[PDB]
Amino acid sequence: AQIQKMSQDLQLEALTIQSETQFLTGINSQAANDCFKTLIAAMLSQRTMSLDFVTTNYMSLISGMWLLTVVPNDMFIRESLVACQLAIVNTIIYPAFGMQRMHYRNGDPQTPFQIAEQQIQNFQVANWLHFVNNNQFRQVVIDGVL
Amino acid sequence: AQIQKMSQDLQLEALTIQSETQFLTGINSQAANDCFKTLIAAMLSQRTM
Amino acid sequence: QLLEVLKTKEEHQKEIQYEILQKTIPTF
Amino acid sequence: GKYNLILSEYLSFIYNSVQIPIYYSSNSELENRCIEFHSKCLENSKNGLSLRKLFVEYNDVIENATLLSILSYSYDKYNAVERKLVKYAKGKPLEADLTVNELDYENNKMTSELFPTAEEYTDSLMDPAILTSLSSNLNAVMFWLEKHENDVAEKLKVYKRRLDLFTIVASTINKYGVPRHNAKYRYEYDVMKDKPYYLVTWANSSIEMLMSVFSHDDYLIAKELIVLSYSNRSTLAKLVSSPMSILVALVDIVPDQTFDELNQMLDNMRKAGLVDIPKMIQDWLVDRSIEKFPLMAKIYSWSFHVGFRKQKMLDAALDQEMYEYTLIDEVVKMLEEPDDHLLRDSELAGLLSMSSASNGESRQLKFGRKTIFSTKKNMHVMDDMANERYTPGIIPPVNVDKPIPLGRRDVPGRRTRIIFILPYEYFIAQHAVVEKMLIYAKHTREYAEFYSQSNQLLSYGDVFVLYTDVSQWDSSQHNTQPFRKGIIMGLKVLQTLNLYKQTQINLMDSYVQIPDGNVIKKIQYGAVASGEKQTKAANSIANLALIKTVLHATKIIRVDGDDNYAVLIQDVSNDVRETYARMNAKVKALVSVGIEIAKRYIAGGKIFFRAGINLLNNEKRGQSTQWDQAAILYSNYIVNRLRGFETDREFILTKIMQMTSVAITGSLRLFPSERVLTTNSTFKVFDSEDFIIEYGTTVDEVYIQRAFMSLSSQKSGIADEIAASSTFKNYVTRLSEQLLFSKNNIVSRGIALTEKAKLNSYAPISLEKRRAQISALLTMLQKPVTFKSSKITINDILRDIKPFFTVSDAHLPIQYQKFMPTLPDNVQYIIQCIGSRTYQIEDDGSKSAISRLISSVYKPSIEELYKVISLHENEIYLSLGIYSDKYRILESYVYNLLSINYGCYQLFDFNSPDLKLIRFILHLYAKLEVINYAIKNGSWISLFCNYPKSEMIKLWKKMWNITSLRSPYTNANFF
Repeated sequence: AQIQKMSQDLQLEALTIQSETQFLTGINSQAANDCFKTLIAAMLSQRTMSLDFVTTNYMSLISGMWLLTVVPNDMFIRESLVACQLAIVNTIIYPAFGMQRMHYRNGDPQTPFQIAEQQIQNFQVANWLHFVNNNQFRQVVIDGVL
Repeated sequence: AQIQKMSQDLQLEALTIQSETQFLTGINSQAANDCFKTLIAAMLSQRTM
Repeated sequence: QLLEVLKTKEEHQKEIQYEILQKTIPTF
Repeated sequence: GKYNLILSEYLSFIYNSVQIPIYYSSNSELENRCIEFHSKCLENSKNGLSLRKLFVEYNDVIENATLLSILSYSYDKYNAVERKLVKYAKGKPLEADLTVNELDYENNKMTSELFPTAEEYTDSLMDPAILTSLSSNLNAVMFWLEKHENDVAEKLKVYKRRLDLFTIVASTINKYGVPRHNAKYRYEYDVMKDKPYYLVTWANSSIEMLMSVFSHDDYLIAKELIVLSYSNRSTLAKLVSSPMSILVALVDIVPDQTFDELNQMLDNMRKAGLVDIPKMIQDWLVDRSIEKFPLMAKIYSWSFHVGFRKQKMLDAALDQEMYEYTLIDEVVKMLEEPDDHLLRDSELAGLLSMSSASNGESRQLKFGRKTIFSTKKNMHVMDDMANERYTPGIIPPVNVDKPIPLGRRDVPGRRTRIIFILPYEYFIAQHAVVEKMLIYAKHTREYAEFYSQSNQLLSYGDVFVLYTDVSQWDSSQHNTQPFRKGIIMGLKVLQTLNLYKQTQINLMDSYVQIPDGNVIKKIQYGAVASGEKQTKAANSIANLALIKTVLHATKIIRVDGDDNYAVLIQDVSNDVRETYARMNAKVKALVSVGIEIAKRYIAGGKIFFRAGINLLNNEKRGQSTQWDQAAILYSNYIVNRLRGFETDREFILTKIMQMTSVAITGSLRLFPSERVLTTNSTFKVFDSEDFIIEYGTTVDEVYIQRAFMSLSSQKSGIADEIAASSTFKNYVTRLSEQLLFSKNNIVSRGIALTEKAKLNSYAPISLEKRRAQISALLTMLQKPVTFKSSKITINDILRDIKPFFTVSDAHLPIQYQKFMPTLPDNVQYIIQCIGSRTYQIEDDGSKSAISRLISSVYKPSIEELYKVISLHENEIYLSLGIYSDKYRILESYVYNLLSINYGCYQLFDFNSPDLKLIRFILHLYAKLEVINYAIKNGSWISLFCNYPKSEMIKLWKKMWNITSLRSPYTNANFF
C-alpha cells in the first residue's frame, strides 16, 4: 500500500529517473524491526555503528536528519558522521536553496557539519544546527543505586 | 593468538590500498630468533647493517 | 607491468656489480 | 548457401546406386508447385527415369523456393568405408610399444589381452562417448580428400599433408578393419576383441587433428602427436604442454636454474619419443621473440587433442603443527554480518535449489503405481517427503557404515580425479551458507573468479610475479584436517550453522565405495574431494589461505581454482618452494613478465587461452541427443577457432550432415537443409557464417520460423503422470505452504514446470520425448500450411525495425592494439576498431530494485520478472513476504535473447565510443547490424533511423510478448 502511494505522490515515468532510487527501501516488515531493535541496543550496550548508503538515494538522507536529530552523534563513528553530514550539506541543502556557488569544499578534521552553523543564515535552519551539533549525552549518576 | 587480537586492535581493512604488506610479519616464531641472534653478533662481530 | 620487468632487468645490473665487489672480498 | 550444395557432394559421394530435394515456401501457389515437383520426382525415380527435364520444369521451385531437406533412397549397406579405405591403406601399420605405460591397461595392447572374456570387457576405458561413428569420421575424411585431390598451390600442400597423415590412420585401421558401431554408438567386445583396444578413440583424435592441419608446422605437430599417441596414452599430453609454464617467463613485455628446469622438460619430451616438437621450442629459445610465440601456443593447445586419460577408477583414487594456515577467519568474514532470513530458512532455499544441485545414486522410486530409476537428487526429496523418510535434520554419515559412492572428471593431460556422491541432506545443509559466502567473494577482488561480473580480461589486466599450481594440494591427505578444522572452527540460524559443521565432521572420516572390476571394493580415504556445495567456494578459501601463509610489497593477491598468484628471483623461488615443501604439499611454484595457470596464460604481456577441446571424443556419455550433440560440436569448434586451434569448417559441416540426418526407412535417410539447420530456433545447430547470427528477414524464414516453434515442446507421457501422484502434489504444496500467503499461483505454476523441465532427464522420458520427436519432426518437413500463429519473438520484432534503418558506408580506423593474438582476423578487427570489455552484461535482471526487494528466499528468473513487471500496479506478488525497473527487466531479457554475453559478442565493447556509427532496441539492433557487417566485410557501415512516432507504439506492444527458443548447445560462453 504505502510504497504504491509512494510512486504516485512523486510522479514517475519512462527512462526519466529522479527519485526512483528511494525504494529499494521498502522491505521493512524486516527493516523497521531491525532498525528499531538495533538502535536501542546500540544505545544501551553503548556500541558504535557504521553507515551504508548511496548518494543517489536522497530520501534515505532526509530520514538521516530524523536519526541525527536523535542520537547525540558521538554515538556514531567519526568517519561516518563526516560522510553523512557533508553529503547532506553538499547535495541536499545548497543545490535547491540557491546557496551553491561553492558546492562546499572540505578537507577532513574539525567538524564539517558544525561549520555549516556559522555558515548561512535562516532561523528555522539555524536552530537545527545548534541543537543537533552541540547535542550530546547527559552524564547521569545514581538511579536508585549507582 | 597474538596476531588475532592484533586484527581486533589493528583495524586491518579500512579503505587503504596496500593491504597484507604489513602482515608479512609471520614466521615470527622464527623471525624473533633471527632478529635476536642477528642483532647480537652484529654488535660483537663489529659488523654494520 | 613495467614496475616488475624492471625489478628483473635491475637484479642483473644490481647483481653483476654487487658481485664485482665480492671479488674484492676474500670471504669464502 | 554453400552448405546446402556441399551436402549434395557428400551424398553423391557416399551413394552410387537417388536424391529427391524437397522445397517449401510461404507462397501458396509456389507451394502447390513445390508439391507437384516433389510428387513427380518420386515417380520418376521409382521408375528409373531421368529428372533433368523436371528440374527445368520447376526452375521457379529451385530458384524461388526454399530447400527443406534432401531425401536419399539407397540400397547398399553403408559398408562403403571398407572399400574406400583400402586405397589409403598403402602405408605401413603402426606398432605400439606396449612398454610405455606405467599402468599396464594404459598401454595399447590387444583387447583380447586386457579382457580375455566378454564378461570381462569394458569400453569404460576408451569409449569416445560421442554419438558419432568412427566409420563416419573415416567417411567424412575421405570425402574431403576426394574433393580436394586437385586443389593447387598452397591449398594442395594442405592436401598433401592431410593425405600423408590420414594414410597413417587408414593403414593402421585397415590392418584390423574398420570397427562396427552399434545403435548406442558404443564399441562391443566382439568387434574390439582382436583389435588394439585404444584404436577407436585414437582414430578419432588422429582424425580430429589431421583435419586441423594447414601449415607445415601443423603437420609435424599433428604427425608427431598422432604417432606417439598410438602407444603413449598417459604422458604425451602432459609432456608436450608442461614446458609452457616456464616459457611464459622467458619473453619480455630468469635465473640460471630455471633454464635447467626447462631443459629437463625438453629432455623428458625427447627421451619419450618426441623429436620435431622439442626442436621447435629449442629454436624458439634462441631469440624468444613474442613475434614467433604463436607457435609455442599451437603446441600447448594441440597437446590436448590427443584424447582423454581414462584410467581405472581405483587407480585414479589411489594417488591420494605448522598448519597459521587453518586464516581459513575467512569463513567468518563471509558470514559475520549475516539473523539473515536466508540463514534462518536455509532449508527451503536448499530445497528449491535442488534443480541446480549435484547428483546422487540412481535410487529406486514409486509414484502413483509405477517404478523408476531416477538419479536426480530433487526427486529423492519427493519420495522421502511422501514417505516420512525425509529427515534433513539428520544428515547421513559418510563412513564405513554408509560410505560415499563415486563420480569422476577426466581431462587431457592430468591424473584422473574423483568426485564424491553425497546424499541430498548435504546439499541442503550447504546451499545457504555457500550462497552467502559467494556474495562476499562477489565483491572481493582476491577471488578473481567471483568478483562482480568480471571477465578473464580484467584478471589479465590486473597482472604493477609468482604463480602456482596447487591442484595436488587440494587433494593432499594433509590438507583435509586443516581445511575441515578451519571451516568448523569458524562455524533457525544456529540450526543451520550447526548442520553445516556436521558435514565437515562426517567428512573428516569418509570411506569410498571404490569399484575394482565387476566388484565394488571399499577402501578408506583421508583426502578431500569435490561434490559438496562448498567445494568450489571453500576450495578457494583454502587456496587463498595457503598463499597468504606462504607469502626479503604485496601489490595484488589472487586465487582461481587450482592456481593462486601475487605480484610483489632464484632466491625467492627457492624460499617459496621450500616453504610449500615444509607444509608437505606437492605444488608447481614458479616465479617471473608472465604467468601461466589452468585457465589463462599471459605470455609476452599478451593474454592467451588454451584451445584444446576434443571434438571427436567426448569425456562422458551424458543425456544429449544426436542433434544436440552436433550443435554442441559446432559450439566447440567455434570456441577453438576463437582461441587458436581450428578444425577445417568443411569437416564440421560434414559431421553436422552425418549427425542431423534421420532415417524414415531402412533405405531412406532425410538430410535436413541449411535453412532448417541455421534458422534461429530450438533446433538451430550452427550459423551460415561463423561468428554471425542471422534472423528471419525473408517471408520464408519467418514462415518456417513460426512453423518450427509449433512442435517445439511435445508433452511426455511420463512427465505429466508424475505430477499426478500425491508425491508431486505434496512436495509442491509442502514447499509452497512455507513460501506463500495469498494466491501465489503465478509462482506456483512456475515451480511445477521447474521440475517438469528437468524430469525429462530420466531416460524413459528423454528417450520417449526424443524418439517421439522424430515422428513429429519427419512429418513436420512433409506438410505444414496450418498454424495459428500469434506469438511474437525477436525475429518478428527485428524484422519490423529493419525497413526504418538507412545504411551508408562509414569508416573506422584501427587504434586499439592486440592482446589476444589468436583471435581470427575478422574477429580481431572489431576489437582493433571498437575495443573490448572486461565485464559481463547483466542478463538476468539481478540488478533491479524489485529483485533486490524480493530477495523472501524465493528467486524468480528473468522470465518471471519480465512477466511480473509487465503487470498492473495492483497485481504486482510482493505473497512472498515483502519501479518505472520496468526498463531494466526488459533490457536483461532482451540481452539474454541475443546471447550478447556468450559467443564472440562477449568480447566486444558494445558501448564503444567508436561503435558514432549509429544515428533501446533500435540502438542495439543498430549496433548488432554494424558489428555483423564488420565481421562479414572488414569495412564499416553507418545506420540512420527515422522511426515514425506512430510505429513506436505498435512496436512497444510487441516488446512485452516475446517468447524464447531453448537450444542450450549454442553455449559458446568460454571466458
